[PDB]
Amino acid sequence: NGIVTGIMVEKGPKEALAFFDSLQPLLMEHLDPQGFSLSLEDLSMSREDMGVIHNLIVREISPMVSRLRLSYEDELQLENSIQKVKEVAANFMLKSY
Amino acid sequence: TNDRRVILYLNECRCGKKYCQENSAYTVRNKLKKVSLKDTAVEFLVEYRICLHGHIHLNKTLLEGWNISMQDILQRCEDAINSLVQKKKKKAEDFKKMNLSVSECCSFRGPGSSKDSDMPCLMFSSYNATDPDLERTLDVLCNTIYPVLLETVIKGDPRIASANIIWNSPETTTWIRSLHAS
Amino acid sequence: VDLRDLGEPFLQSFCKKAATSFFDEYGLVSHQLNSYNFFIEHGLQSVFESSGEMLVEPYATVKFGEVSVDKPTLYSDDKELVFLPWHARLQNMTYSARMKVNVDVEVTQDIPIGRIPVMVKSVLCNTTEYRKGECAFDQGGYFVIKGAEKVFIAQEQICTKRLWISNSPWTVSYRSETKRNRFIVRLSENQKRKEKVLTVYFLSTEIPVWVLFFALGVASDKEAVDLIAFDGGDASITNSVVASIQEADSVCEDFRHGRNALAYVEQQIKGTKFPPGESVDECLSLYLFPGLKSLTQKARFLGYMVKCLFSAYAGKRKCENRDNFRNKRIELAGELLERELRVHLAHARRTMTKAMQRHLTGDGDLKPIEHYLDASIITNGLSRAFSTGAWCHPFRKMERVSGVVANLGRANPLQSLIDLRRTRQQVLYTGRVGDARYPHPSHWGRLCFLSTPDGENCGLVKNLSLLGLVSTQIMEPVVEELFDSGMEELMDDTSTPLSGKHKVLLNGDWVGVCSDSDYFVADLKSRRRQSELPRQMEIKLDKDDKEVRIFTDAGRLLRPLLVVENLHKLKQSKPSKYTFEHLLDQGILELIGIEEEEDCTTAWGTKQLLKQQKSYTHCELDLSFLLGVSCAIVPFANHDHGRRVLYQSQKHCQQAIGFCSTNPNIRCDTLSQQLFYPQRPLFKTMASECLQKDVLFNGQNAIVAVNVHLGFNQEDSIVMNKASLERGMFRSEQIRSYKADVDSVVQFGKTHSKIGRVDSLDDDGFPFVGANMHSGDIVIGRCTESGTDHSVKLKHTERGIVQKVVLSSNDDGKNYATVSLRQVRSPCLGDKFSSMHGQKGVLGYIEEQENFAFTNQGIVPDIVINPHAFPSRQTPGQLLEAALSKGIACPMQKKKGKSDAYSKVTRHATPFSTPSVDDITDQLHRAGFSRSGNERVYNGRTGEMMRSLIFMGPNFYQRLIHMSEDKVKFR
Amino acid sequence: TMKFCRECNNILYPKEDREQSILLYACRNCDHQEAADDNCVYRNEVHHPTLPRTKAVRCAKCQHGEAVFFQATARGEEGMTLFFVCCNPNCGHRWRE
DNA sequence: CTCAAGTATCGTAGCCTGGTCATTAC
DNA sequence: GTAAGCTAGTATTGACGATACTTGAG
RNA sequence: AAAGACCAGGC
Ligand SMILES: [Zn+2]
Ligand SMILES: [Zn+2]
Ligand SMILES: [Zn+2]
Repeated sequence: NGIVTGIMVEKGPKEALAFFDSLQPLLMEHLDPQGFSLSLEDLSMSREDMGVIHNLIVREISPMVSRLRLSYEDELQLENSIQKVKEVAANFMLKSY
Repeated sequence: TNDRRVILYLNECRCGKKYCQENSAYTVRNKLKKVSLKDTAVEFLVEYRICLHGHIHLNKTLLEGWNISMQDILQRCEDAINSLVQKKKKKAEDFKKMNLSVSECCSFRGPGSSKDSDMPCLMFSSYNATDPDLERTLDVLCNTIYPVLLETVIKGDPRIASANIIWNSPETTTWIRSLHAS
Repeated sequence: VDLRDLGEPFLQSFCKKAATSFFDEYGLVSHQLNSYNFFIEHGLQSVFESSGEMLVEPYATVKFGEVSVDKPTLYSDDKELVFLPWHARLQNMTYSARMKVNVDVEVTQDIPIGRIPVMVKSVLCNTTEYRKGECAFDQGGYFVIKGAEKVFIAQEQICTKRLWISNSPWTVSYRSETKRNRFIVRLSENQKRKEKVLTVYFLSTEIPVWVLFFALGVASDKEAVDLIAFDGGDASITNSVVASIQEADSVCEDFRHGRNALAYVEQQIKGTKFPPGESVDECLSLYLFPGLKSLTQKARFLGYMVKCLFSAYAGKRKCENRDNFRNKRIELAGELLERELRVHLAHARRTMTKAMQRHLTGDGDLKPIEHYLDASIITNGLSRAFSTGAWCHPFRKMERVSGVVANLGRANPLQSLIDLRRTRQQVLYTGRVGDARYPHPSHWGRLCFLSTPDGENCGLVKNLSLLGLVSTQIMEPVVEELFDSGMEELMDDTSTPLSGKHKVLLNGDWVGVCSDSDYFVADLKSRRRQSELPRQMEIKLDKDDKEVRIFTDAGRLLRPLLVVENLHKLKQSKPSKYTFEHLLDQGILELIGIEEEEDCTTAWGTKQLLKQQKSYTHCELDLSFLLGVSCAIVPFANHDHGRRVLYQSQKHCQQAIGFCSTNPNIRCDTLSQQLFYPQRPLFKTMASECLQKDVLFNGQNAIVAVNVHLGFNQEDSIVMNKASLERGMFRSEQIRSYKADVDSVVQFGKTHSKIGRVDSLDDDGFPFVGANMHSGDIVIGRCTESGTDHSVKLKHTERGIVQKVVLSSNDDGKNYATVSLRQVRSPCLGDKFSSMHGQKGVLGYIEEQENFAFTNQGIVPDIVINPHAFPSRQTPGQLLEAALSKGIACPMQKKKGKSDAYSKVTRHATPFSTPSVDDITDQLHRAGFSRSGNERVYNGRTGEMMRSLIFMGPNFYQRLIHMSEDKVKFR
Repeated sequence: TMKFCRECNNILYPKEDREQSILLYACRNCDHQEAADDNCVYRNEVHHPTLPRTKAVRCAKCQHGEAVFFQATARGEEGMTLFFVCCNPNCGHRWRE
């Protein structure tokens, strides 16, 4: 985006559009003799990481949720803690290329 | 609901000692928060010994857990009832020579759920109702006086509906402040 | 007896055989046909006799006798011709039967009274007995009204065989049939600071309840508070009863003395608007609690009602919510047709009396009874209500509801199947409802919680589950066979107390007590499992309310379940494929309603849950039978997000192009589409194995790769194969019909000129069969005589070859013509497609075969989709179906080299009992493929080995009815 | 609790006479009086977690660093003090400071 | 002798484009 | 002439804003 | 003609 705004701050009457019109088919023709796909291996978390996810749930999330949900709306600590466990899950799942 | 809400902030560092800002927070919370006589009443027992004498019974434990005594409750009932017989003077002439009394222990103990000793009691009576019948006296003491004596507030201010404490700190950095500090 | 020695695979085989017997015995439309059959056999006579006799006085009395209906016939000549529904479709006629009643008038013959529409495949249909006129794909259950096919949507009402406790003034209410039967007890302040007192709203007259207690015959206040049975304590209850006593004494002066309270309710009833034509004693024997005998029992029932209100007051009882389906009944064709027929029967009688009353004043001069009764009132009213959709309101008089009668769709057989299995909660302003739009846990096993519309009718229209049944009314008396299990009488003294005994209630009416309740219920249930009690009888034991409720009325939702303690009786039997009746008659299966199921521990379908721990009383047949018919057939349907399953099972399967019919020569629909070669899927769910139907699936098995294709499949586009399309994949036929009518002036003719374009027309005004009609031609020539004609022209995009021309006529003198045009389409570059997991898209590029990327055997894809569609839509089941299907169409390479190489093949993917991914990947590994599901491919344009491995496999794809050449418009 | 008339079986109202302290009972349907067994004429029943928790106060017993605090006082000590209690359910111990 | 108020009602509450039907005779 | 037999006669899913009335008391 | 009523696709 910085390169395109450089071209459209100093280059012409249509030069940013000409940049896109030359760039996009080049990128399609680059990717076409390689392919890109996704398999079942990309979607299968391991047994260890799934055990850590279930252990973090049955350790932290479920005894708290039987306390702070009985209180009223101002306790969104639930969302922060489950977001921490979701951060752990995302760090696990971004190992697949 | 949002039109009645107010956010109150606090000062900083009593004598530079640790754990002293939350103490000011509950100091003002304990000054503000409303708890009433019906929050402590359990039973209403009319007695015969002029003739009919009401016994508002209490709970001993929640008086101590909120630091209330009984002379406090006598004062906070008497000022409010004299204001309500002074403010808006019509159909409120039942408090002409009505009587109040207080005791830590009464042990009258009507038929069911006894506490046997130091069940705190706010006795009340009437003297203007010189009635030839008991059945209209029971009507006035159980359908006019006992309603207005339950909604009397004893600790806190009568106008504040709620005053709760929020830690804020929502990593929004003073969501309704603009330039105070870091 | 242990069930472990029976084994798990034996129990799975029995579950499949039992569900197959269910579908053989009942089908999928039994709930429509049973209701219509009950209305014809019983409910018609009940209407015509419950209407009552009448006498016109300016005397002449009339009485209705028995009612007969005969089969639908045609009187075209004076011959009686058999009338079939396809005749009614092609002649634009209504398919109906004649009703006769025999009247008796005195101041006696048989009079025809109307025509009632006939449901196809019912007891009046002439197709009940490869007949001429039938399709093989068809079941009954629809109506042919003015040539068009219509269906009933089932209507949900509240159950009025129980008490309803509100909380807005703290009400408790009794309802019944008659509007003069409503009885309300309210707990409120009719006014300082009054104590809450009890009031009765009977016959639009507020009465204190203590006055009604002493009017019904009670003698003392102590036995009146014995009749209420306070259960002690609760000073609010004592305060309310002494306030109601000393308020009763403040209205009548000594009501307790003889007939003072009864005289009070005389003068309180009689002073109302429109007082009833009765004294109070006959008013009490008529309009107070019908079904009870003595006034003693009515005092006892009033005490029970007040006890229920006081128990709800103290928080020991819950208020009724109308989203729990144990408080609801379902109305189908009999319940709606009875209500509609009562209105027009009253309208017939009303214009009969004011027509007779002139000629009766006018001497006898009385005619035969066929003159004074017009038969077209009933006939026109029923057909108008069918052809407009406006039924009658359930309880408002003179009003009309609108969501009752729908059109039958025939795009594929699955759309017709799911249009016949719907249920509706009608609401006032759509857009402000409570939890009506949501699944409730009392839907389990009886309504599908996954499939529903998404427009305004989201959640308000439901679909029946697969094994779901609607009960019907039991006509035999059942109350006298309750005494044989340990039930005793309700005595008449109002002085004896009944503590410890449980009350029994038959359809809401208190009929007795029972001392031991955990023997009464278990003996009634044992006598039901041996076929001497009716099979649709619901028994509910209620420990907290101390009550036994029994239901035998119509409109309850039932489902079958295994009975565990009778389950050992299979071993000793023979495993020949069963009837459902034989399994019911041995107590292995039971039909169970919503309220009885609250007393049931049901194992979750899985026999491994049942046989690893025996703390259960029942077990499911399969968990996937919790879903409707279009949702139970979806592979891995519990692996996708719920909006996607909703898209597949409510929208996309009704729009797929597949099978249409097996007799298209007599079907003049507006549009009919059909594939050239329809296929079935490779996988096998439990519902598809049990129903044994192929027309549930409409599409092809396409080989799908997940790959980028030069940027041509972005934003949910797909790329297809040119050579696969030329060999006939997704090739479609389409037939459109163009209709016109004349009176029997304008007529059919050649129009004598070329004002439009007339080339293919004959003298009659219709083309020849096999003509090639073009846009701008004249398809039907309606030559108005001596010119100025009104012909029908094809529009700017309407083409085709003439398939047939049909000429029909009516019975009232009207001619019809229909011309059908045939088109053949292969997919073009904006046609719409979708998988079975809610991934819809448009075709964006057609690629040549030799440009596609290929595998080491030469397999090229048929469809290429983009890999950006999977991390964002949450439909992982599409990858698991394709990996399963590839494993079951491949040859097993026989690394073992044994005989049974194809014995252990996994092919089910049933919802809620799917195979695990280790089984799917082991199946792919035994076939010689990588476990991850991808494989090396060579580039088609250059020949180089591509660096990325590509996911490939067969998916069942569907071609939807939204085509690109029909969306082109220009103003 | 109410009591009924002995000979008519109806509700008895208190009709304590003028000249004598008897606290009688009477019937509004018959003529029958009786001195009361009990001297209570009206017994009535009435009545027919929103307190702040800390973030970062460690426990000397456990590893939990959340211990819910409140200002209370004792029966001989005038004036209030802050009391802690550790939030884990197996802990349940209260202490000043 | 009028504000407020405690009801007493009114009336709109998703909206827009498509295609379709079926429209009381008295 | 249809008013929607008379039809109930309050006796069953909506729920808020928005405007309009019968009190006490300075 | 005009409105009702239905269905579909979007927002
Ligand atoms: Zn006392
Ligand atoms: Zn008496
Ligand atoms: Zn900690």
